[PDB]
Amino acid sequence: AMGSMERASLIQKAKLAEQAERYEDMAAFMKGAVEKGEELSCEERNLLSVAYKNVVGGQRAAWRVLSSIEQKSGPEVREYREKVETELQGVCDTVLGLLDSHLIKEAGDAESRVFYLKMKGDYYRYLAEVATGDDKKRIIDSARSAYQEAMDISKKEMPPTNPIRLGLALNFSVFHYEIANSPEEAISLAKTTFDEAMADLHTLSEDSYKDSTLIMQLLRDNLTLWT
Amino acid sequence: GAMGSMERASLIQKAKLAEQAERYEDMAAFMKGAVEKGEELSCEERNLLSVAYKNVVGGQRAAWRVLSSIEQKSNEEGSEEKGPEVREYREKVETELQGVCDTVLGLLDSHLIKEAGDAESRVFYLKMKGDYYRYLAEVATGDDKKRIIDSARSAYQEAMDISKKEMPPTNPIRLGLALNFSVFHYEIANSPEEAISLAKTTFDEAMADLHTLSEDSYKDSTLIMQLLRDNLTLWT
Amino acid sequence: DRSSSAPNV
Amino acid sequence: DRSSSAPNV
Ligand SMILES: *CC(=O)N1CC[C@@]2(CCN(S(=O)(=O)c3ccc(Br)c(F)c3)C2)C1
Ligand SMILES: *CC(=O)N1CC[C@@]2(CCN(S(=O)(=O)c3ccc(Br)c(F)c3)C2)C1
Ligand SMILES: [Cl-]
Ligand SMILES: [Cl-]
Ligand SMILES: [Mg+2]
Ligand SMILES: [Mg+2]
Ligand SMILES: [Mg+2]
Ligand SMILES: [Mg+2]
Ligand SMILES: [Mg+2]
Repeated sequence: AMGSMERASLIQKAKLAEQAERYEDMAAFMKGAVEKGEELSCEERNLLSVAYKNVVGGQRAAWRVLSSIEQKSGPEVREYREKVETELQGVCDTVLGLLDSHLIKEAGDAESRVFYLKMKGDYYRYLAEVATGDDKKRIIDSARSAYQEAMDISKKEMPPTNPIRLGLALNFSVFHYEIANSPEEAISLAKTTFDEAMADLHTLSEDSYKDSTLIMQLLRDNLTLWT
Repeated sequence: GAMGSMERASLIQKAKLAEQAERYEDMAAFMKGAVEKGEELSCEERNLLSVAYKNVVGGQRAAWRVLSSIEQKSNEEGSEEKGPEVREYREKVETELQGVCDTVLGLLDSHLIKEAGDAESRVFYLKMKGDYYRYLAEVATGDDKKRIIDSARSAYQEAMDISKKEMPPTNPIRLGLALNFSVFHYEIANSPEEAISLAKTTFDEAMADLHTLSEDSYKDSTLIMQLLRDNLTLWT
Repeated sequence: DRSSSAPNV
Repeated sequence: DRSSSAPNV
C-alpha cells in the first residue's frame, strides 16, 4: 500500500503519525518514503530517525525488563524475552537494510553521510546490546567500523560544535563505555569532544544552538557518571 | 505461537511479564489465549484481561481523537488542497480500533458472559460489553451508530439490574459500572439529566454505606466516588 | 474537556 | 544509571 502512495503523501502521513504518537506507523510511512528513491532532507531524516528510535526504544526497554527478571530466576520468561529480542533484531535489520540499500552513498553532503553512518553504528549497537554468540564480535566490529568512518568524515568536513558531529561523538563514547568495555576511550573521547565543541561554540549558528548544547550537557552528564 | 496448545498457567504468567514490560498488545494476546482455554477467569485474571485491552484501545482512542481533530480543523479551514491524507489515516486508525473492540466483544460473547457463575463476574463482563460498544460508538457515524448505542445501553442496563440485586452499593465493580454508564449517558446518548441523576444517586448511596466497606476495596471504591464527584462538577 | 471513566486499578 | 545517548530532537 505504501508503494502506491505519493512521496508527499507518505511524508504528510509520517507527520500525522508523529502527532498521534503512532511510531510504528510513522516508521512504515518513512520506510515507504525512502523507497521512492530520492534523498531525504534534514527534516525528513529527523522523521525517519524519531520513528525508528521510538520503535526500537520501546523494544529495548521491554527487553531490559525481561532480561532482568530472567537473570533473577519455568521456561516462560526466557521464551518471552527471546520473542521480544527477535522482534527488536527484526527492526534493526530493517533499518540497516534501508541504510545499505538506499541511504548510505558516496555522494551528497558530509552532514547526511555522517548522519547515516552514525545511524548504522547505532543500530548495530542495539543489536550488540542483545548479542551473545560469536556473532557478537562481528556485530561490535560493524558498529565500530560505521562509527569510525563517520568520525573521520566529521573531523574533516564539519565544525566541532556541529550537532550531528556532536551526536555521533556522544553515541560513539557510549559504544566505548557500554559495549566495547573501553571506559578510558569513552571518557577521553567525551572530554575531548566537549572541550573542542566549547572552544568553537561562539561560531555556531543560532539554529543549532539548542541541539548542540543539549548534546554537550549529555557529554558532561556521562563524564560525571563515568568518573 | 499457537496458544491453543499452551498451558493456561504459562499464558497467565506471560501476560504478567508483558504487563511489566509495558507490552500491552502482547499482554492482550496472552489473555485472549487464556480465555480460549475455556475456564473461568478469577478476579485477578479479569483484571489482567481488562488492563491489557484497556491500554491497547486507550492508545488507539487517543490517536483517533488527535487525527479527528486535525481532520476537522483542516476541513473547516476549507483549503482547496489539504484533507485527504488525514482522513485516510484517521480511517486506518479507526479500523484498527474497531478490530480490537470486535475482538473483545467476540470474547465476551463466545466465552465469558454465558459461562460466568457469580454475579460479580457477570456484572464485570456486561460492563465490559457496554464499554467496548461505547468505544465503537465514539467513532460510529451511520445508522449503525444508533444500533451500537442501543447495544451499549442494553449491556449496561442488564449489568445495572444485576448489580442492584446482588452487590453492595460500595462494591468497586458496581461503582465502576455506574460511573461508566453515567459517562455513556453524558458523552454518547446526549442525556445529561440521566448522567447527572445516575452519578448523584450512585455517589450518595455509596457514601451512605461507606462505613461498611472493607479495607481491601476501600482505595478502589473511594477513587471511583471521587471521579463521580469530578464528573458532577464538570457537568453542573 | 472529557468526562472521566473508570481507570486501571 | 545507564549512559545517555543522543535523544530525539
Ligand atoms: C539535519 C539532519 O540531518 N538532522 C537533524 C536532526 C537529525 C535526527 C537525528 N540526529 S542526530 O542523531 O545526529 C542528533 C540527535 C539529537 C540531537 Br539534540 C542532535 F544534536 C543530533 C540528526 C537529522
Ligand atoms: C474482582 C474483579 O473481577 N476485578 C477487579 C478489578 C476489575 C478490572 C477493573 N474493574 S472495573 O472496571 O470494574 C473497575 C476499574 C477501576 C476501579 Br478504581 C474500580 F473500582 C473498578 C474490575 C476486575
Ligand atoms: Cl513467548
Ligand atoms: Cl493511511
Ligand atoms: Mg509516486
Ligand atoms: Mg536470541
Ligand atoms: Mg496445563
Ligand atoms: Mg489555503
Ligand atoms: Mg468509519
